[PDB]
Amino acid sequence: GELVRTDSPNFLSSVLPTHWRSNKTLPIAFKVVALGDVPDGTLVTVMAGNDENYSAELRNATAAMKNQVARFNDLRFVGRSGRGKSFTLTITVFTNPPQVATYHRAIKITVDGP
Ligand SMILES: [Cl-]
Ligand SMILES: [Cl-]
Repeated sequence: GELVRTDSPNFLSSVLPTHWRSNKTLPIAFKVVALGDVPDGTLVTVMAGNDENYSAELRNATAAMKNQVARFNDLRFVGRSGRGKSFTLTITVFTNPPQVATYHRAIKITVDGP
């Protein structure tokens, strides 16, 4: 239930692993929390990428706000960052107009995981 800051003062998130196995269910369901006043049903997506891969494959990367929290049911990281690299996670909140926030830490995704 721990929340951390994103690089936007309007959004917090739950905590993800620093390194996880490709396609494996996460230990803690991902959440995005609005501090500002965001309407129920507001869509939220996550995208992962790096210099070698603009949008790595994910699963279940869309959620909807309910009472200022968007809970991703089973977000999974499919694409591998693999070799000496990691991914930056961008959160897009579909208010009008949309807002972006970056998850605070890079995430490494490998076939074996930690
Ligand atoms: Cl990919
Ligand atoms: Cl790998």
